[PDB]
Amino acid sequence: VMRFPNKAWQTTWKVGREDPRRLIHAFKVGLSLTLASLLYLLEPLFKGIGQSAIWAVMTVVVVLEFTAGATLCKGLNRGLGTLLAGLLAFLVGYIANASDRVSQAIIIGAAVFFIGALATYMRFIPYIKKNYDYGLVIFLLTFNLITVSSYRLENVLKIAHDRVYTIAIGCAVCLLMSLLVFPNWSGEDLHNSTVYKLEGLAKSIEACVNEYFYGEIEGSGYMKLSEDPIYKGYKAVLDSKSIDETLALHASWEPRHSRYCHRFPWQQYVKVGAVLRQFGYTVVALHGCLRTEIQTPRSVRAMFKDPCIRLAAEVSKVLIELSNSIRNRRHCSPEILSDHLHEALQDLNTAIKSQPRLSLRPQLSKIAITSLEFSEALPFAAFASLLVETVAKLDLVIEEVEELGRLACF
Amino acid sequence: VMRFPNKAWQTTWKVGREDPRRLIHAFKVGLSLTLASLLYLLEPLFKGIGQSAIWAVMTVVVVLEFTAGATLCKGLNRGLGTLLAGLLAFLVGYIANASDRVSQAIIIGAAVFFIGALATYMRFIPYIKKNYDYGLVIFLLTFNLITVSSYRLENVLKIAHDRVYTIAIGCAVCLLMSLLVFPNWSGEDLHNSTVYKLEGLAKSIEACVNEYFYGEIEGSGYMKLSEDPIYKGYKAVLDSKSIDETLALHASWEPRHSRYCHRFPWQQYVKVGAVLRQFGYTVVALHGCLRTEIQTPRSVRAMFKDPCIRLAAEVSKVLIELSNSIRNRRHCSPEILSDHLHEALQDLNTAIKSQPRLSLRPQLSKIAITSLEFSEALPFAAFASLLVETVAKLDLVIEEVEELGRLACF
Repeated sequence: VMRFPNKAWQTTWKVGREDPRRLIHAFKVGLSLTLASLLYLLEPLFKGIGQSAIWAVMTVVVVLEFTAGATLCKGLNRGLGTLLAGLLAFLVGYIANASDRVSQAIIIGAAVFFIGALATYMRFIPYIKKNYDYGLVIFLLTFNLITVSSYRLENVLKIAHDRVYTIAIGCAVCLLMSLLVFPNWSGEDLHNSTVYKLEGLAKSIEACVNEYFYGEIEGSGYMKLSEDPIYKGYKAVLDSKSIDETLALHASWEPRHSRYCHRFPWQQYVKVGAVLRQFGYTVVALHGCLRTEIQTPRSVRAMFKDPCIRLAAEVSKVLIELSNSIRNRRHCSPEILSDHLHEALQDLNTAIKSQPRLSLRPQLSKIAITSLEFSEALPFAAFASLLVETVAKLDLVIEEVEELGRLACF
Repeated sequence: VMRFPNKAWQTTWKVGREDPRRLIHAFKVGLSLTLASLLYLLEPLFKGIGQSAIWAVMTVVVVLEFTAGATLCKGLNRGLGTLLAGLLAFLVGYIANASDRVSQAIIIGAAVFFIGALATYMRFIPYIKKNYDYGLVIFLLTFNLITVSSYRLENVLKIAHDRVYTIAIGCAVCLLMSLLVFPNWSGEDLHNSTVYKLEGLAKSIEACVNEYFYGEIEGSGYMKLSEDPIYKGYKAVLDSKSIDETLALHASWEPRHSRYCHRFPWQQYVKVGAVLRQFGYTVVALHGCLRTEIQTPRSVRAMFKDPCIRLAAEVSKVLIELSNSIRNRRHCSPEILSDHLHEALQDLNTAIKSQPRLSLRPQLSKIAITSLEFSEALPFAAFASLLVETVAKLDLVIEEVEELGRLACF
């Protein structure tokens, strides 16, 4: 326990060093909250609206999002959600307070119940559970907080359309401190997520072909994929579907057209993200192939250290020449795929041709498998087939990235 | 657009048919919200606390969670979060209102700012972004809503420790309508997530070995993995890490010991979930192997339709005999791994022995690969190696599930 809190300093700097913007965004949100709350003192003038200041702070806490685009997409989304909920609440309240006491009680109760049922239900729907989840958490909260105002009085509507002015001051501070201070344009954050994916995926292929051929120690059963920086690299391409999707959305939903880009192509980046997702499924197949129970003997696995190491180096070289292409906004070399790549594949083909033979509770199945003369190099043949499928996927990725370029300025 | 809303009826029943409990939980949350809000009318007696009723409703909306365990884990978590935030706010308020006007303004502003900075920052930390995210969203909201009370008056503390009684009525309704009405004990929801994983994974292996050998049509490049029910099966084992982790937590955090289970083993289920995650990485390697660009010829792929189909059938049979074992609470047959499995592997080995040879913009790399005489059956060799690694992983899964049984009553 002594080292738990201080050890946080190591978790905290990862957030710090991995990305410095998060610090700037935190200081943003802070200065925004404080500037909005400072309605505390300014009430004596400026129309005496300082009493409702809290709402400005809450608005900054709900609308302001890290990516200046996101703080506008969800901004408008939470806004209509709350406006729709408020309209429904005002409706149920006007229909309420209309019949006698027990009548209004039954109507309010049935409305709140029906609504909450529907609300949690929709919460279960996985279309609006991870995204637009705020669409029903806010919906329900606003609706109940307005149904409670129904009972009190109707001058509450007056005071609400008054305090809308300060909720607007809060929204304006959010908009400003998100777009015109040190914005994090989500578009151009999906213009760098791609280069990160490509760089990390090249790193992952190189590191995979290394930890297999110059094996740390051949035996598998050491730990979870998470600890090794290889998973650090290809888990992104594993799960970035939603990330890239929401990024492309927010970006398309961002105002800046100073790109001097004929047509804002923030969908082609999702195309490239999908191609990379497929390439990453392949790389994950690789990393699995290096942690199998039935494993090829190191010795028999040595005669190939020559060809596939070079082949993986060429795969990573082409992937990195693509990563430089999205980052520096230039189309790839026509001959990106090298004569060196084809030479490496020729060499690997030859290698395949040369020598073409190709208390404790113990594991019963492994014994069965290895007792059978299933080719000892069969796992390696699987590895090599996966590596060659990687080489093939390279062309698909190249075509998609070049279409991307042609789509953007590039 | 005409068919968009009605087509929701198809999205809605999936939630309905996939699991009926969600309906019962929705009606729970609804009856709870309404019963709490019904403080509206009961104020004339019962100590006249009906004015703050809203807070009971909000408490039911925040604490009540689908899994009776979760509504207690996050319940206590959100509670100390809000208590800590309230303590910090009362501190900054007492230190506030202590110096003169501009002094209190500067202190309140610096406190709110510093706090929001820290809060959004911590929000970025991915330890408390997906889980305990409510730990900082609530933290910040409560802290600001208490800093706004600081300015008003100190009798607010009186009224707050009064309205704590009705927030307690709300919490009690949540606790009751979550534990003693139709509870969804999260533990025993991680006792069925396992059987679902195993059943679906057997289905996935069978369906994979089928869509390759009796290929729909061999060519790949049809669509995203998501549409085919195979991804429906193995994406769970892909991403269930966090799901199983939080489930085991909540379960360990559940009160019922009527299990008559010597020791509540809600970690061994996570062990089994990890073994299944590895098995599922292998199955994902398979499904990749059936959607490769470089693909084995169907003809050359026919001579093996005999052995691996039987081998995959035996893999799925053993996986399903395990799924029945966790579901019916009995240890597996000592000889779960069949003589039929070993016979299938012998046959596949023989098969490997027999015939041991083993405007449009066109894709340049594929041409290079297939022009080279890389073995046409090399992709199939990779497929077979993956299938045999599956057979091997079977023993690991068997050992983990049997340890599980021995851990629980079983």
